[PDB]
Amino acid sequence: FAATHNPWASQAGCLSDVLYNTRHRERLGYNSKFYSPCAQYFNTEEIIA
Amino acid sequence: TRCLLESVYTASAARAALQWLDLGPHLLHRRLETLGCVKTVSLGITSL
Amino acid sequence: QALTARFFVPEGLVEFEAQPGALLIRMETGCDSPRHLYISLYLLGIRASNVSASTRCLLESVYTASAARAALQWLDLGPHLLHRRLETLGCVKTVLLTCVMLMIPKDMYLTWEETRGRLQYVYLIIVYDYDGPETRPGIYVLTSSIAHWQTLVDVARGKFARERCSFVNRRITRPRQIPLCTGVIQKLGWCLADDIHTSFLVHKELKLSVVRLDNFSVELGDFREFV
Amino acid sequence: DEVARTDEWKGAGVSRLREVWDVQHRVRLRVLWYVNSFWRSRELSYDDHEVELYRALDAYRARIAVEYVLIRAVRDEIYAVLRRDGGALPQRFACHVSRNMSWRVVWELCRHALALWMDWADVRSCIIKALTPRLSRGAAAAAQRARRQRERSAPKPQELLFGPRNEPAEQTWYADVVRCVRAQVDLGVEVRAARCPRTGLWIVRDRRGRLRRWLSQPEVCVLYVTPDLDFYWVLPGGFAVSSRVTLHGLAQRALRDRFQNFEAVLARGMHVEAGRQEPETPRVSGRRLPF
Amino acid sequence: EANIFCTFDHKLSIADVGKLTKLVAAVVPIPQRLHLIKHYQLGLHQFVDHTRGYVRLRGLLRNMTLTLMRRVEGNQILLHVPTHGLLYTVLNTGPVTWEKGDALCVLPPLFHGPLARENLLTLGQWELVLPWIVPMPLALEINQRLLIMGLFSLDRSYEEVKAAVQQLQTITFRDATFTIPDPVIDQHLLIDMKTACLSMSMVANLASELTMTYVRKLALEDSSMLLVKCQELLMRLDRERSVGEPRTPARPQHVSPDDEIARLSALFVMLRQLDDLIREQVVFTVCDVSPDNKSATCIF
Amino acid sequence: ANIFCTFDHKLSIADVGKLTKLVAAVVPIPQRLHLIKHYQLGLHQFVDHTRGYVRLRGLLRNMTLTLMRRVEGNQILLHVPTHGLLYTVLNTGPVTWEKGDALCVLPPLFHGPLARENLLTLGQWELVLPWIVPMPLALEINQRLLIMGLFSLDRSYEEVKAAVQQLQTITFRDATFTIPDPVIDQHLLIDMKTACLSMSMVANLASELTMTYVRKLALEDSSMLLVKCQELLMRLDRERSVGEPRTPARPQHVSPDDEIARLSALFVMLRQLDDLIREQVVFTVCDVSPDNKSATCIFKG
Amino acid sequence: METHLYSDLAFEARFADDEQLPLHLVLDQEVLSNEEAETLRYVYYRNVDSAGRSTGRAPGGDEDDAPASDDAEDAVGGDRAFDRERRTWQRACFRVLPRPLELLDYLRQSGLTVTLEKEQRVRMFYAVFTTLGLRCPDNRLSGAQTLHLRLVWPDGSYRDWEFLARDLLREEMEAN
Repeated sequence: FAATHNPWASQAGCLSDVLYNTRHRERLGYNSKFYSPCAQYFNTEEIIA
Repeated sequence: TRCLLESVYTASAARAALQWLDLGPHLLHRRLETLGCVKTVSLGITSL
Repeated sequence: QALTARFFVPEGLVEFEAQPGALLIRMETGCDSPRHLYISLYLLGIRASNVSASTRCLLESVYTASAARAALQWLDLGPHLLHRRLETLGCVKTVLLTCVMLMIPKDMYLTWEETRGRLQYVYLIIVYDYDGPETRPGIYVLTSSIAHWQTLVDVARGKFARERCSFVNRRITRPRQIPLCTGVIQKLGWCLADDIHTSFLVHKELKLSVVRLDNFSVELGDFREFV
Repeated sequence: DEVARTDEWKGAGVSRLREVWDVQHRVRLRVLWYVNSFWRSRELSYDDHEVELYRALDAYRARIAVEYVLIRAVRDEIYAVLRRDGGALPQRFACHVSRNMSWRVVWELCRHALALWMDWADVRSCIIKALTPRLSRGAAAAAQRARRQRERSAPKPQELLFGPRNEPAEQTWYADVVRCVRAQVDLGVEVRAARCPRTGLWIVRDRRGRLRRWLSQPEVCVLYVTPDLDFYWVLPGGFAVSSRVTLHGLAQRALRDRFQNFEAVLARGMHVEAGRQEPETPRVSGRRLPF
Repeated sequence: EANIFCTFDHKLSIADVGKLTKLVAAVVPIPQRLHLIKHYQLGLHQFVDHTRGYVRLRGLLRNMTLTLMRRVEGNQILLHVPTHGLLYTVLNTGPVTWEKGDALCVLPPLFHGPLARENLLTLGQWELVLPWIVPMPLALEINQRLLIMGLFSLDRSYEEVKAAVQQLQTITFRDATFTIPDPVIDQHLLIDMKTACLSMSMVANLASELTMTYVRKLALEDSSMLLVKCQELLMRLDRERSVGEPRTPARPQHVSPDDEIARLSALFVMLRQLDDLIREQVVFTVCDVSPDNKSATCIF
Repeated sequence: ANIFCTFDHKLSIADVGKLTKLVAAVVPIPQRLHLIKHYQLGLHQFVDHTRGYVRLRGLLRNMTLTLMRRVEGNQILLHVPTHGLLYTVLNTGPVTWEKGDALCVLPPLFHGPLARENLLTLGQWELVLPWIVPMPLALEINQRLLIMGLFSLDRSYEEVKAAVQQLQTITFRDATFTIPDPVIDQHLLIDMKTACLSMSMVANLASELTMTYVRKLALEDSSMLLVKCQELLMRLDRERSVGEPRTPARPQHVSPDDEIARLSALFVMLRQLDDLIREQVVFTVCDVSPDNKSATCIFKG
Repeated sequence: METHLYSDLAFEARFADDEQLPLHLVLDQEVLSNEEAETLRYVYYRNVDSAGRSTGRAPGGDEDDAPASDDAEDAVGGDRAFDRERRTWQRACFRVLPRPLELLDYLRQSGLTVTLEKEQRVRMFYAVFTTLGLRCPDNRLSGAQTLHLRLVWPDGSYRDWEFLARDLLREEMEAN
């Protein structure tokens, strides 16, 4: 119940949500062939779907 | 009709092909090459 | 299907009342020993201001009785207090009489349409004028094709603007006199468009211009007041 | 029983009724003087000193004079820019020419035309209808929108691949048409404007869509003004005096209250929702019943 | 008289009769109360008009007659008007939940937001639009909200009323969001505002002098949360009225029980006159609700 | 359409005999089930110390009422009434009836009386029955208890004590009652408090909003009625501000979020009064039994 | 006629606020067209001092006296000049009688006591009734004030007439 154990990761538009959310990653421009193990936790626009 | 059929072709490959069309110095006729008309689809994860 | 109501009526009100098309209304009298009297609506006609003075003279010359006298006294006590006293019971079937739970005078009957609607509800409307000495209660009986109550109140305001400004004139001129409402809408049932016949009536060797309503289905309505 | 105010106001009536006039003697309307107004009981004082009425006349003179001195500013702007280039104006408008034709007479017609336009200016002219939509709030908002829009950097391929897409087709100009052979000028011309694909010159058209053909007529002359308040003055042959309209010599509040586009309040007949299709106007009838 | 026969100029295919056969015990409006009726005046399609007024549709619908849809058999409809009093069953398609205990009203339908625009009947150009059956608190809520929209928005430019009605048109009622499509002002809406202003003027006039200062007394006595909100509202209205200090009240002189009875009875009359603008009379009183919230049994 | 209502508790045959005298009377039930426990029967589930009368009227407004028909060895055969059909209702109300009266149903005021419902009770359950009162007495007693609620704040003086002493004593045809005061232990009950504060604040917002709104509509087409409305409000202002300080400076400009909140607040505070404003009629009588012990009444609603 | 009573009552109501005396006006075919009169939405008015340019702006001058600098972004003072101009105008009450009449005879059809020094029979084709209010700042009023008048139609166009207040009060105010 203590919210947001990382302020730099849990927030929408944080450092992680621009480094590991794929919608931010392709807008930054990233190589899609490389695997990101964090990406499954950060495609939250797909998680809500 | 342009804004119509652009709205259906929103894909990462389609816009890449659109950039490759107008990127180079060549005109289209020195670049393009027909294959004919298509008869059957495969509709897979890649299409055949 | 009919709901029966048997009545012990004295002989001081049997004038103009042997016909079936009669409506008895239980009004709370000023005297407490009967506590109420079953007045006729034709006695509400003679008190009213909208009617003709010829029919008023007819109603005087047909109701020289102490019962109608005292009933006129007990309705003449409260200025515009009639809706806090008057309470209907339904139409007479046959006269000591029976009543269900239709004739009408020509002058108090009115319409705001061309009476070509097939189904037509009937309503009673009192209005309280204040540009007279104290209060002119105008009685009205209205057949109309409208069915929803509130738009009937809006078209009544559209037709009774004189009564509304007279009401607010009474409010702004006499502060110690507090009036309740301009009047009361209350439905009684509905008829078809065909049974309304403007005809004649002869009762107690006396002449009358009547409007008869044959297929009158009766439904009691509440005294829904309106300004 | 207190008499309500409407009764003795009705029985009070009117003392007198007279007509008045406007300043320019164009409008006559009648005033009504009820004896039962509280203005009668307010016993208020009155004085009219001469320097106060003189200040009123000078303020009214400036309030009239704003658009006329704007027209004069436009005229000596034309004079300064024809003195600036030396008098050799280029072409901005797409229409062919003929070499074997004396241009001295169409130059003289241009001089006579700008003269006749100076004689026949109006508070309702081309530039006034041009700058009236500039006074709106949406004009400032769209000015900010265009200033961020045209001054936007070249896009990276990332938004070309994944970003949403981008979208200023034709202009809505106003014009004065001065016809010298009939000595008739024109004040309000609505005209659509566009650019040719082959050349950068302008093409003018009717607001329906018809091509405007007065540029071929040699005796006529035209003045174009743009929604961003640029300025063209075209004699036949498509050659155009080109400048901007100067208004820094005019005060802000005088131009702002003398004429201004008006934003409407909600009344009977319009939607509470903005931009919905409007139904029929109320239109009280002298032909039907009032009902 | 009771059973009302309608027809169709066009043939129905199997799809049309299939989507008609799931419309049994749905209430449709009929304007005429006649026997041999026709399908173009059936429903609200002849009366629906965008950019014309929701309040016009509301007034004509509350003036329209209502009937129940039962037993199509191919180019026949068999509308049956419900008698007054007897228990009937209803089947609503309006995306609003119901309750076994409340009452109902009938309103012109709003757009829910998915924007389906297919009420499972269309004959050429002609379509069927069904009036929404709405539980009583949502009905009086949308009535009072369109009344505030009509009462507030006069003599205002578009931006301030737009900022008002972007949050005023939305209503969240039992996990469902609704918006009013056509709030456009009407002459009929003007006569509603007329009755509204006359009624609130009359309750301003003949109210007692102690009730005009009662909330000041309860403010000086007790502090509660709704009382704190009431003091906030009343003192903000006072400082919008007068920057002076509102004085404390003393022993009221004119105490008279018959006076309070008379003036508050006339006050109750005038509050009835004001409330009957928005308080619509009921049309259905629920005996039972189906668990899928599609059908119900209502006593009227 | 009959309801069965059983008792979990032991009942004597003498309890049946003191039960069967209430043979045809109204009971409230909260919602219609085919079989219902007796703990939902009657207003005993709602009545307590700190709710008050207006809660009972509001929850009685939507409580479905049911005539009693028969008593069995353990269960009670209830019969729900229908619209327009006649029935037989016994006058357990404290006021006699006459022919042609209009009857409403209101909660009783003698909670825990000397009769104790003629001693019909149970372990932590007393069966309480609502009064069936004629409509004019119902509306005037509602007004009487409301103006009792207004003077309940200012009970310091003694002439207000004499006025409320007049207010307790009611008058009717061979009927007199001492109406119980809603203020108890020098404080009002919460329902009367919110009802009266909402009524007074509706009067306040009306008196301070009607001028700007009659102006807002009077910029349109005008009539005599809005003129006399404005004149009436001028009479109120000229009899109202005779001691208040001059120049209060009411502005014609006011931000929209104020007045939309004002209008919605006025509407919700009048909206919470219509349980006591409207008196929804439920019965009228077509014939009264002698000694007014019962009456053949026709159901409304 | 009906706006005159209400506007008299309302300017008596608001006289503590703005100190505007009411001014009942009638207009005819000599000012506006019948097509302009049959659909005239509303009328605006603004009292302008001989030295003060409004009553909605600040009295001792205003910051809008600095000239417009031919700027693209904020055209003329931005939107602050615009809603200041929306504040500087005021709406008046308003009625239209489209069928022709004669105000002597027509005001005799209404219950008023038409008491004029001489019956100049004036005829008009359509009578539009309004009432403005001109602002004496204190109780004292100056004659060199002027009063403007907008007439606004549903298309959005407007017609602008103004006149200085002494011409309304040449023989009326010197009579007192």
